Amino acid sequence: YLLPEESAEMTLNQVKSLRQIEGRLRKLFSLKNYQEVMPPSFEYTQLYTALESNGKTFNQEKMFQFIKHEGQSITLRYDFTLPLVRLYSQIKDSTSARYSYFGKIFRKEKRHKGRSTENYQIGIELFGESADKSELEILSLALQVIEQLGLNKTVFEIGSAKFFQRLCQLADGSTELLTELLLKKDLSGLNAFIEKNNFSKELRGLLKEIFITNELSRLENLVTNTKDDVLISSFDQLKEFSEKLSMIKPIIIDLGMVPKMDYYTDLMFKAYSSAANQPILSGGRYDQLLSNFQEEAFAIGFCCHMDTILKALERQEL
Amino acid sequence: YLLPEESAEMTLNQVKSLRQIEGRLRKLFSLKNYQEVMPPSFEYTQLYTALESNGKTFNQEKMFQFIKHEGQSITLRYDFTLPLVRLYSQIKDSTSARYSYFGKIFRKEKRHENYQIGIELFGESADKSELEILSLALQVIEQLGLNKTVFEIGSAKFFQRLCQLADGSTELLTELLLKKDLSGLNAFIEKNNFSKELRGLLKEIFITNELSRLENLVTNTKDDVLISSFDQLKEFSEKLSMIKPIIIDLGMVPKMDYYTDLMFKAYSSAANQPILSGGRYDQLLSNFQEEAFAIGFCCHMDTILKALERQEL
Amino acid sequence: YLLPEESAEMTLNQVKSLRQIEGRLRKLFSLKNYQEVMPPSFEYTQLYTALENQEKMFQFIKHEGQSITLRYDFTLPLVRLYSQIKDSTSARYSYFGKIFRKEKNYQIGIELFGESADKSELEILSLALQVIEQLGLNKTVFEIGSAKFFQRLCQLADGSTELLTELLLKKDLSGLNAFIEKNNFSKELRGLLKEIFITNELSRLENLVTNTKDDVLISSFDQLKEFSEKLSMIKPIIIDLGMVPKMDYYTDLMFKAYSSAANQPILSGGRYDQLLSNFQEEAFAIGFCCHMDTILKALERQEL
Amino acid sequence: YLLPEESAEMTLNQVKSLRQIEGRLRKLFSLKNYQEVMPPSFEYTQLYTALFNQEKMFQFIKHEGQSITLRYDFTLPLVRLYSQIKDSTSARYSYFGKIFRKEKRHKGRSTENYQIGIELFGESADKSELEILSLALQVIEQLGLNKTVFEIGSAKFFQRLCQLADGSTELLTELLLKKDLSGLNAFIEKNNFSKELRGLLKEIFITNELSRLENLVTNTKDDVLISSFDQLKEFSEKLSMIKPIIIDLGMVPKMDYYTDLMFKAYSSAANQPILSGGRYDQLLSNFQEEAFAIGFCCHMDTILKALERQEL
Amino acid sequence: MIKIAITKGRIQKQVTKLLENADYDVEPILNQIKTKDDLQIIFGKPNDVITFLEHGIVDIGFVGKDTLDENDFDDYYELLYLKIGQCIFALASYPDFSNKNFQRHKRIASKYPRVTKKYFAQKQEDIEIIKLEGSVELGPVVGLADAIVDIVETGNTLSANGLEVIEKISDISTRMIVNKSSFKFKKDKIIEMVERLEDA
Amino acid sequence: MIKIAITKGRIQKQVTKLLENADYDVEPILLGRELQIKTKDDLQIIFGKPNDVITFLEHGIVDIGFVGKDTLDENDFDDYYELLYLKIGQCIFALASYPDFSNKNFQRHKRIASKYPRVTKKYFAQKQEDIEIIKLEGSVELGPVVGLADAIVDIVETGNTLSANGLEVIEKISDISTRMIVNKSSFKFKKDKIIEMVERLED
Amino acid sequence: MIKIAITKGRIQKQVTKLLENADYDVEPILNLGRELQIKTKDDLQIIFGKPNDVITFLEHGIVDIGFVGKDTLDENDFDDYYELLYLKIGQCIFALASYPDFSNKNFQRHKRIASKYPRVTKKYFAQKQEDIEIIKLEGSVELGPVVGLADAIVDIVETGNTLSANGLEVIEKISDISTRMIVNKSSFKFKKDKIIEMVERLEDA
Ligand SMILES: O=P(O)(O)OC[C@H]1O[C@H](OP(=O)(O)OP(=O)(O)O)[C@H](O)[C@@H]1O
Ligand SMILES: O=P(O)(O)OC[C@H]1O[C@H](OP(=O)(O)OP(=O)(O)O)[C@H](O)[C@@H]1O
Ligand SMILES: O=P(O)(O)OC[C@H]1O[C@H](OP(=O)(O)OP(=O)(O)O)[C@H](O)[C@@H]1O
Repeated sequence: YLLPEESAEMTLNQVKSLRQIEGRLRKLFSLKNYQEVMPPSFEYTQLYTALESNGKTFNQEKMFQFIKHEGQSITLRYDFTLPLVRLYSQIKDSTSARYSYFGKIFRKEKRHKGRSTENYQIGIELFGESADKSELEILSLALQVIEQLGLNKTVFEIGSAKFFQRLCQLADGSTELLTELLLKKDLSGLNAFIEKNNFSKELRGLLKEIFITNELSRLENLVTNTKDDVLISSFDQLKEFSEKLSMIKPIIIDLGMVPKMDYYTDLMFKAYSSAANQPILSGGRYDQLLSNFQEEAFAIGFCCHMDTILKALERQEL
Repeated sequence: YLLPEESAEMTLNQVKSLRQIEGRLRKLFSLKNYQEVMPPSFEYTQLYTALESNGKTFNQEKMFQFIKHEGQSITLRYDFTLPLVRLYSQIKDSTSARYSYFGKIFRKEKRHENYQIGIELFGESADKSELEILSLALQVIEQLGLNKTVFEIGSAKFFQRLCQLADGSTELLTELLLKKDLSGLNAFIEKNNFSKELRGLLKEIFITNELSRLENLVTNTKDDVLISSFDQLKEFSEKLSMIKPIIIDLGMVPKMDYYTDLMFKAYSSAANQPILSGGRYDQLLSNFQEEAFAIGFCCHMDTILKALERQEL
Repeated sequence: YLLPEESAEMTLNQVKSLRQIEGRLRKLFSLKNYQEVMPPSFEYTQLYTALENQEKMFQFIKHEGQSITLRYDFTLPLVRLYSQIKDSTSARYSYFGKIFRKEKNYQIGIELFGESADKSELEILSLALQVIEQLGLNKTVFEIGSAKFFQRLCQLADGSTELLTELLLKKDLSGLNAFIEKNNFSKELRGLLKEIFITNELSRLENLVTNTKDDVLISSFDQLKEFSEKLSMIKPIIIDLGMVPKMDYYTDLMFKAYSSAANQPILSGGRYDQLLSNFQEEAFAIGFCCHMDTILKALERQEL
Repeated sequence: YLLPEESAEMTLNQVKSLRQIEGRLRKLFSLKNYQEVMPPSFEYTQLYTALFNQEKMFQFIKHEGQSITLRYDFTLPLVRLYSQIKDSTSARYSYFGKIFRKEKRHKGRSTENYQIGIELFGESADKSELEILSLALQVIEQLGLNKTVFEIGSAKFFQRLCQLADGSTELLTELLLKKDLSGLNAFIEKNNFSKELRGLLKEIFITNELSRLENLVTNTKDDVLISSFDQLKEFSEKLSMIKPIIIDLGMVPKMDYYTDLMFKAYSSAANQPILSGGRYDQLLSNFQEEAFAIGFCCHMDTILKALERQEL
Repeated sequence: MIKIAITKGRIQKQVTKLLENADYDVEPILNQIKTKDDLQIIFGKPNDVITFLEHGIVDIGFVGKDTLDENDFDDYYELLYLKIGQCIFALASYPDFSNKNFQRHKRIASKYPRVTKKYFAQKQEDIEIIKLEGSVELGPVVGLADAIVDIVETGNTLSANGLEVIEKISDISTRMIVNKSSFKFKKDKIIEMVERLEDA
Repeated sequence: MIKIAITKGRIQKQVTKLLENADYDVEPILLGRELQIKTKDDLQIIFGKPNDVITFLEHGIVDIGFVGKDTLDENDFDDYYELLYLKIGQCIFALASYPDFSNKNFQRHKRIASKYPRVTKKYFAQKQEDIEIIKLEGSVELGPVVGLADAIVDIVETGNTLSANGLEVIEKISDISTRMIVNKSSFKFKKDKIIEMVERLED
Repeated sequence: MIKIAITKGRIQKQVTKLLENADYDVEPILNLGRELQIKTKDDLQIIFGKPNDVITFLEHGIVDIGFVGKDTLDENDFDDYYELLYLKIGQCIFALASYPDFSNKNFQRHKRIASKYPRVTKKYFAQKQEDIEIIKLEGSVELGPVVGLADAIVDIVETGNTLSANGLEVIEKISDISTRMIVNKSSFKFKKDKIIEMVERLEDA
């Protein structure tokens, strides 16, 4: 008759369609040599809480947990990356690993709203492979997946945490603030911000702009004018990606991008659908994570938010 | 690092393998017109403990549950058939439904996830249904890729009737059959004033499936119900022989208390547990909608995969 | 830091005050021959089933893999403890502790098993009234009711107990009228229903009941009337025919006492033979319980 | 039917007898001006783990979805309750209840541990230690146990001892706990320990004769050790009139946060201590500021057990 | 004395009115008061009147069934019930509603999620409830939801939008709720007022 | 072939004995230090302690296994078939203690010692009485002799061990005897041989 | 007087022996069999039993001093005692035995080890960082790897004659084993004298 509220219900069609895409992506992933892995459904909460990012993504209040026999605190799959990162540590051969996953994560969201609790994701991880090769391989794949999804109007955005980080330090080290500013594109708070400080013309001109434009030429200049090696350097890496992947799909460069996670190493990227409010795909490189376990290696990957993608597929037909 | 005793860990190869069979089965199912449905991950405890069993008190000890914001008891998917039986009650047009599912349930084990693949069939014609499911079940097995397997079928009507005839001691006989407790049976028979026939049968169903041997023993009882129930199974043994020799287990104990009549399970020699268990259970549909024909099986992927490994060696 | 929504903190004075009452009550009980028992803190979830929700009880799993629960109730463990006696004699138990439940609990009670029918009821009614006088509350009322009367009331109400119960609980006067409408009930039965909802005046009720030309109801009111008379000297008793049995297993007598300073009852009890039957045979089970929390909350809200 | 291993069952008499002792003790505490406090039944597990093992404590999840635990300890909540009072005065608390912790089955171990104890926060250093030791001794006289001993030790002495022993506390600790005489010898063997330090180590393990220890201590010529010992010696002489005190230099502080004074009282009819206490200022500075915290605890389960094994 | 709380809305009038038709010193001079009949009255929003009664800030409280049904509070008595007005909870939507048979669960927008839930429960149909505090008609208009559950009095609000009642949920009307403990002791006065307020 | 495991104890004798009378190839040298052997009837046999015999059968190490009811009731394992049951040993589970047991009315909880905790517990359950179970791996008679426990739950065959200590049976718990348990899977596929041997051993 | 418990096995011999060289009324040989409790001229009410039973007895204070092997003291969860003396006699040791090709083989599934001491096996595989499956065996743990039941085992290796005879070799020494003298804490608190006296004497020999 009636099921709980914290349970999403997919319609046959939704299932048929979700199961289609999987087929396409599955064939694609297997072709690029990614091995699928199924993470345990329960994890020791100690594993999830050891994290705090640049926002709101790892609090014990979003996760469903309870007590086991010996009496410890276990939690329902809250994230896919970690377990795959762990798996990679348990390896005794220093070789690259190509993992992929097709499941859902369980996190709590307020009541009486279109917010879903059951989040079905599809994503891949890449551990150990070469530095540049890595970044390129993932960005490519990410674009390929988007082509198989079947959404009409989509955008692929990339960015640099270093550029972000650097930017921050140039802004009087006010990262706690600049971040809030960038997240809300709070234009009136940024102006106020700039007023209280004695920022150079260039830096000020740059801040003001990165919040509202991705036109390469325009940004290119603003950057080189800061005469800052770091900022110009990071920006050129993005430009390079823009150029190398331009033939596949027009890339967009968002310098005002705020690192979803506080551990992102440098490259970060997300793609949006004109028919969805949330991103259909997000990913980037996060070597840092590999550190919590095994040594320093190149870790990067993305994740597809199927719920949103399917939602976009419907709001799309209408 | 370190994981729980609650969580299971499949190796790349196992997943590769699992995902392979799904492919084959998905193809099969879609070919037979079975739509896949994805049941919610959370359910109201009131739905499980309630429908699962009867007359007694079902167990909330095997299921992971907790409380919600409003203050209710929710449970992680404990079962697949129910939510699909529900999904069928919510339908208006009185037509047949062919559902399938590919996921896992969550139960606690007391000393050591449970990934299942199954299909349900609601509404279709009685005769046609039983035959349809048994074919399909047989067809699935051939895609699994296991070398030595057996397909067993039984009848709850036979079992139920068997119990009444036996001084209605179903509580006990069930326990005997379950442990194949031969000496216990002997003692059971001794205390009672049963017939030669009834006795001769009891002793046999416990240890053999030879069609001929049983056929007689049954007809000798001159019981319309037992001979009836048996023939229906004999019929299935004949119609499905060409596909794969079917085995009849008159000493089969209905897994669920709500099984209507036909019930079956398939085993692998490299598997202790059954790789495929199903049967007809109209009763369930009753919990919501009216009386209709509900029948379906379930493949226990875990066991099947375990069988595939312990097999290669 | 902060504390769980489940953890209640008493102030030194609350404790001093709680411990005082116990003291007075311990002396009272021991004088009436009630022996105190300390029921285990853990119990098998399977036992808390006799009361007919696991969502109100704290529970977890043991080493072997079972469902244990924090003391959710006091009566059962004591009833159990009485079963474990093959000596067919009366027992007078008392308990001073707390139970663990969830909603949005220190209790002090007594149980009486095996004693004579009529003597039991009277003894407990007395004791409940003597305890109240040791509490220290200024304005309180002692109400008594009859499940039989309630039950008989329902069957006469076209047996739609599920509804009237909901009506009496909310004193939903308009709903009752409507209810009387749809089912043309006899003038008497109707007349009674409208009243029991809003009055305990013995003279007023007495008549309405004897008019119902019903042996059961009149019989039940009489048992309460009697009580009213025999205990009147101790404390004016109040008869509430509109009382809804708190527990589905109450035999007949049931009672609760309230303070003007506390929304909830400070004392609730009654006879529930039914419970005894879960273990042993049929015997007379009856005993009340004081809700200390409420009693102390009332003591405070009282002084101001 | 029956009952679960997780629960202990006291007999009427056991209840009568426990409640009796509480009475005497209640009168005693109220006379010394000790106010009783009843700590919450549930605590945020974060409070317990933060100073143990979550594997000994019963826990579960609350509505909002956090980890709450059944009272596992009495001292903490009371310490907390003292932090909530900004009045920089002395506080005398007492508690009569039980804590819940898990144990192994079929060994006869209990889950529900009834305790009665007192805490003292804020009072003078020198005065506190004396008052507590006094009360502890008085309490024991009300229990009604025939043969008992009252042992006191110093954590600084222990700690000093450890540093003097090549600072290998991890090991010496284990040695003293098991009184591993042969393990001690071997320990002495491996590192070039000095005659004095050696003769001490060997001795503290198996004796409490004041005179004997006195010398051994002064011979080490260590200010800390002789200092610690004297403090103890003093208590020995001051409370000697009440009850012959016993000094255990081979005493291993039960809790890692013990400041210095620590003690335990045993019964000849009980394998576990009937009373154990000590000063632990460290706890207080985990909320408020540095103050003098000291208080004991009476293990009723053990005490009663002793009272029975005593009559036979 | 007797403490009363009334909802500031249209109900305040019904009450002040009824109190008049039965004699009590009506005082519409406000912009907490006392009357000559010992009635310290207080005013506020329904959910607030209830909140006052819950915390015993008052003994009697006059609110609408519509709120009482939505509000999770249950610890009170519903003695009197002045059947004034004609509001009714209903399920509104576009005419082509019942004829359309989509392939999934429907979404309803409502100011009363609990009622909306409770109703769709007896009807066997899990749904997505979207809450709206203002004008719920927009739900289906803007495309937010398929249907709505709101209070329909004259129906002048739905028609004007192209919506129609699909089914009557329940009858709505102003009620007289009373705090339990207040009724236990002040049972006389509370009853006296009930009997008087009833003669009208 | 058929893999069988037998308990090294007295039961080893009953089985090797029964097999004999069954016309089966006994190799009695089985007074022969190897752990694994073979017979002419395709019977790879193994030996060990009951709880182990059971462990071997549980993991599919062997198809048939001969162990005692006393162990089968205690061991928490359940997943097997108890086909045959050679009623030989006159062992029985019982509650032994000093004569003055039932007459004493203690206010405490009667603690019983036993080598079978689960059977002691299970038995005291149906009898309505929570108790303290003290486990003793051997000579459980001491329990009451040293004062460790008030009574005990052990197996009584002749009763020569209890009387020699002043102990007497208080109540018979259940009959004990050597049983033939079979691994379920082994029975769905080797169902023939398993039965064949079952019918023979039945004589 | 002093109540002592000794393990019936070989250990019994070791003790009876050491007691002799310490000059005691060692008389367990004469009332050897059906008798479980015996008194001496030195006020020693001695009792015999299996190790785990000796410890049980000591735990409940049925006896003040107990002689058991380290192998059991590590496995048995009990911990509330004093390991005063330590007669270094038996050269037994905990080891991880298995077939030679063990360390050379790469396993896919988890290594299942058979053992009579699951807690030691567990404890040992913890410090080595490796979650494993422990199969309990009360009898001859050598069979585990033989029949196919387990890959390796955790047992006590004295001479190594049992392993070699089956084609098994030690993979790693876990810890040294030896008969110890455990004492009940409380008993040591009040009867500290005698207990020490005996400890000093048993050490002399
Ligand atoms: O009498 P009817 O024509 O059927 O109108 C009834 C509706 O009008 C009122 O809301 P309103 O539109 O005033 O919005 P509000 O609740 O935000 O004040 C009322 O709450 C109903 O929703
Ligand atoms: O002949 P019965 O009267 O049945 O006695 C046989 C006893 O011997 C065995 O125990 P154990 O190996 O511990 O030897 P024990 O006789 O010294 O107890 C067995 O468990 C019985 O307890
Ligand atoms: O290294 P070794 O000197 O050869 O001695 C060690 C062996 O002795 C023990 O056997 P147990 O007493 O359990 O007898 P069993 O081997 O016959 O089971 C132990 O289980 C080893 O198998």
